[PDB]
Amino acid sequence: MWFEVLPGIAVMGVCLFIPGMATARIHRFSNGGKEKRVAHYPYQWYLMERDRRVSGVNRSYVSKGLENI
Amino acid sequence: TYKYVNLREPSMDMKSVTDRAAQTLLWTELIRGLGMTLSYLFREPATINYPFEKGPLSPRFRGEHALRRY
Amino acid sequence: MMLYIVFILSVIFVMGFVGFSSKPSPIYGGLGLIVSGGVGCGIVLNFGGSFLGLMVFLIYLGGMMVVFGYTTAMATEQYPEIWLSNKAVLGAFVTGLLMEFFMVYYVLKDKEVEVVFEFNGLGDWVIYDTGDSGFFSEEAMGIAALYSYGTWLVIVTGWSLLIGVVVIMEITRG
Amino acid sequence: MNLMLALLTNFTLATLLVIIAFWLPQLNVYSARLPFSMKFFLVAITFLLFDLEIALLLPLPWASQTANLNTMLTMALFLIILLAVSLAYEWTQKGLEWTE
Amino acid sequence: AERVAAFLKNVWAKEPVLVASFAIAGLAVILPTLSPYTKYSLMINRATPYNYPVPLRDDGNMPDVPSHPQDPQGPSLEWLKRL
Amino acid sequence: GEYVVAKLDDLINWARRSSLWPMTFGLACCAVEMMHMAAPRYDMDRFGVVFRASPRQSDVMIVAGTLTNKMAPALRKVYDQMPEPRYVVSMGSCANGGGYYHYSYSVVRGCDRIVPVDIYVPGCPPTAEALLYGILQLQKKIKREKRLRIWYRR
Amino acid sequence: MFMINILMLIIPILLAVAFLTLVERKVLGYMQLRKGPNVVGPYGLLQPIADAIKLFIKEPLATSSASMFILAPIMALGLALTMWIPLPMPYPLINMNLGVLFMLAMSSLAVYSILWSGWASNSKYALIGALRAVAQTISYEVTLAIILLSVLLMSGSFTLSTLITTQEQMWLILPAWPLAMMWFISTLAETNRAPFDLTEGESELAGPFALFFMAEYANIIMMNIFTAILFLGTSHNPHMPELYTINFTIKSLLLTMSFLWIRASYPRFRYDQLMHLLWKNFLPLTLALCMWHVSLPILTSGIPPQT
Ligand SMILES: CCCCCCCCCCCCCCCCCC(=O)OC[C@H](COP(=O)(O)OCCN)OC(=O)CCCCCCCCCCCCCCCCC
Ligand SMILES: CCCCCCCCCCCCO[C@@H]1O[C@H](CO)[C@@H](O[C@H]2O[C@H](CO)[C@@H](O)[C@H](O)[C@H]2O)[C@H](O)[C@H]1O
Ligand SMILES: CCCCCCCCCCCCO[C@@H]1O[C@H](CO)[C@@H](O[C@H]2O[C@H](CO)[C@@H](O)[C@H](O)[C@H]2O)[C@H](O)[C@H]1O
Ligand SMILES: N=C(N)NC(=N)NCCc1ccc(I)c(Cl)c1
Ligand code: SF4
Repeated sequence: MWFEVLPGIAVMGVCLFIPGMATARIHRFSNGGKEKRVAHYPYQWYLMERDRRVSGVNRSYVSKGLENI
Repeated sequence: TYKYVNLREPSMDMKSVTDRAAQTLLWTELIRGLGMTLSYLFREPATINYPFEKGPLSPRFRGEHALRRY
Repeated sequence: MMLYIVFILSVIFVMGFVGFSSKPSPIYGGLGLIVSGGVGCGIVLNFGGSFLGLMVFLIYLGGMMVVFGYTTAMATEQYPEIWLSNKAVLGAFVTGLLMEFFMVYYVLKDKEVEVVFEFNGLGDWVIYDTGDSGFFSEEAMGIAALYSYGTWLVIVTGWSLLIGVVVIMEITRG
Repeated sequence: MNLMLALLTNFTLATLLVIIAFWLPQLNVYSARLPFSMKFFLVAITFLLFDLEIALLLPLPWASQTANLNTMLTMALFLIILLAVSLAYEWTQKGLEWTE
Repeated sequence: AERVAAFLKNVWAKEPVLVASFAIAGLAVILPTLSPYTKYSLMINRATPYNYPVPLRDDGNMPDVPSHPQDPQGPSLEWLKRL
Repeated sequence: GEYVVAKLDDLINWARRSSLWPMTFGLACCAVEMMHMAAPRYDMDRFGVVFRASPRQSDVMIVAGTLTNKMAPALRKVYDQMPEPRYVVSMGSCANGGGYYHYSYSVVRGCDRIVPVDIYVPGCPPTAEALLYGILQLQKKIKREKRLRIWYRR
Repeated sequence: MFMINILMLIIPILLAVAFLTLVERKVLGYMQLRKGPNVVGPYGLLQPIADAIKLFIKEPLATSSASMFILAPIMALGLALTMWIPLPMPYPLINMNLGVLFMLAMSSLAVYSILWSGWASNSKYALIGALRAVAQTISYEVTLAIILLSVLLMSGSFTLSTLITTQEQMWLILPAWPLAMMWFISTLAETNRAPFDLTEGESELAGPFALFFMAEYANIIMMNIFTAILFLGTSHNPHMPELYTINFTIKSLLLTMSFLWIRASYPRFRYDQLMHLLWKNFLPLTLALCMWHVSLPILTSGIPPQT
């Protein structure tokens, strides 16, 4: 019956789910649990490089708030 | 007695012309073909599970020869 | 070091040019030009020419050079002669290759060199711009301006492409 | 660096797959003109010329951000119309026919 | 006119793809001049501040120039909010 | 040593018999029963036997019909272009040994005069089911191969 | 960390391609009132593995130029994997500001593998078949590029993840279904899929083979993923990105399955007829719709943001 086509479709679907799910979780792991910063324009790169200096550990994804004021 | 397979005149009124325009641009007859193959996807297949299942034969079947006894 | 990436790409650029300029079979000459085109895009990319770099890939490689190979397969060579089997090609290839290496050796040893003209050898990074914090791509703004400032450029360019079609149909009708 | 790594990985893997694909244990001990057709040449050339016009249109999404929209819209349409005229000329001169 | 309609019916029957192409291309050329909304496209693009708005040296004779961003003088985007 | 060679043989045998791609030489009426074997009732594809493969991608040649003298050179040429391992299935009386036309001046008296044959399927024509039995018999022949075991003992 | 990410994309792509061959055979089978693979593993789940092993231990059966004989499959497979690295699912492996142009640029290079393999065939007739395939591919590149540009005039940029934002409220297939139709057909013709499978058609009138097959089937999946993003945008929830990945995978699977559905439903085009479909039908409409989509945002004051 037609639903015997599903197991092959399920395997294919799991194979295509892995890339997107892996990229998202690797990004969170590498960026302190947040989304990876997008810098398409010089202004965003400038802020990211300023964040790196302000972080105190050379990590643009480590944020300092009013505790540093 | 005979019949014509393909001797018809398309209606040239605006409604009929626009119907053919819609078929040309919206691929209606092609979509109608997709419906047929879709309906076969959901039909039980005709395949049998050989060699666990066998095609039907009759007593008249002509197979391998043999010499018989009384 | 990665700080010399543009220079390293430029060196590869020259070797690819010596490749097809010594003129092996046009099949291989076309290959050498394709490798130089890709490397040429990389040089442009590292100067902030993202859109310009990708146009070399899209248009120069994916368009013009595809048509070159298509025409070569159809009207020039169908089977390539073994590369460098010809003496003049091998001599020209070796001659150019040695000239490039002698250039590259000295500029790296002295961080400068005078090959007819004076060239600094500290690395192309030294001339880069030190302030950039705009919210847009300057290359994109300049290219987009074709439709606001470059009315006259659009007219003559568009006209020439139409005449290109007309002319080529005339040439080939015979 | 990431894009360079990705490209190097993709093509390095492709090279390796070709390698083992050509060398596995086997277990055995024992420049003329290619019947040139002018029509296929003109398809390639026509593609080239249309590809160069596409190169000119690619900036359009950015151009729409201008304050000079009157000029920008007029030039955008002018370019596309000239592309249509090119197609119309080729069409009416039998350049899109595959007979003869 | 009647000859115009007969011509259009003929092409509609034989070349609907080309008829649609020309009709769409004609609308693209004509409709911007007839649309009441085309004027806002100019205004919205101009209202997007890409670079810094450099302040003016106050000479005491600029009653139309705001002193603070929240002062009333200067362009307003209230038309854009309601759009 | 023995265990690895045996298991590896089982693996390559299973892959080769589970993915048998036939080149069918549909010479005459036996080709019709071959089409019926591909048809829904028997569905040779469900065994991993694709419907029609290119000769250079093929693993088994099915000679389905009378092989004439005029055709014999062409059939041998296709067989020689097949990549190994390659097998031949002779289908029906004509290909098996000439059949009804055995005594004709224009007919090869069995395709095994031209190519080596792995399986002979009798019948004029064999039924689609008979041919399928033959294909499965070929699968079992492939399952018996011990190429690596013999290689190890050279 | 990044090398792990690359491999968590490369490996699943090849596995997805392997099992698409099974899905294709079984979907075609059931539309043909039969079953397709169901003996080699339960429901045929080991069939791709048997086929893969078989092809790689087959005799690898003279090339007119060894360098190009090997270059063509490396180019095909390397380029095919490269087309995946900017795809947002929802986050791309590489976030390119001009990702759409990159995909257009890389796809235009894929025709070299056709050209090079025709040169290396060492046969006059195989070179001619390659040139016919190239002419088809570049012909449909024209409409694909113009259709893509038309859509981006509603998105505002060449960034692929911006298409997600553009379709936050509504799929782009609603304002652009005429373009979606020609885009979808163009992808079929671009990948030499039925009814545009003229290379396999006209032709009949081991490891290296497998490699070209993997490249083509990777391109088929990728093109339908691109179609899903371009016209059937999935909503992204930044705190639950897996929700996006599930919905977007289902759409891509269904689009891929419709490629098989279409193969099962129609006869083949003649070569001259598929050329007329492009140059005399799609291209006129694409040009007219390109003018229309340039004008529409301006005349509705719906110009998207640059960023
Ligand atoms: C108010 C202002 C409005 C302004 C905008 C107005 C625009 C909208 C109105 C116009 C509608 C445009 C429709 C565009 C679709 C393209 C139409 C087309 O090109 O069809 C014609 C083409 C050739 O037709 P033919 O009969 O062979 O001959 C005609 C020429 N002699 O026929 C074909 O193309 C056939 C295609 C062959 C391929 C067959 C396989 C595909 C079948 C399944 C398709 C499923 C639909 C795809 C959906 C994709 C989803 C992502
Ligand atoms: C073979 C050559 C073919 C060349 C084809 C050229 C076709 C050009 C057709 C449209 C050109 C003008 O198109 C449109 O017209 C209206 C006229 O009110 C202009 O005016 C509109 O926008 C401007 C903004 O600049 C507003 O100030 C104005 O209030 C508004 O009405 C638009 O700015 C212009 O975008
Ligand atoms: C995807 C990973 C798969 C891993 C599987 C690893 C298994 C390694 C053992 C492979 C054994 C292959 O077995 C062997 O394959 C080659 C393929 O040409 C066949 O062919 C070979 O032998 C024949 C003669 O017998 C020669 O004429 C031929 O030129 C040669 O190619 C052999 O007939 C077959 O016996
Ligand atoms: N066209 C089909 N869907 N069937 C089919 N016989 N495909 C080709 C089989 C194949 C090729 C390469 C690999 I890797 C794998 Cl696993 C399977
Ligand atoms: S064996 Fe019988 S059925 Fe087969 S080709 Fe010969 S005559 Fe025809």
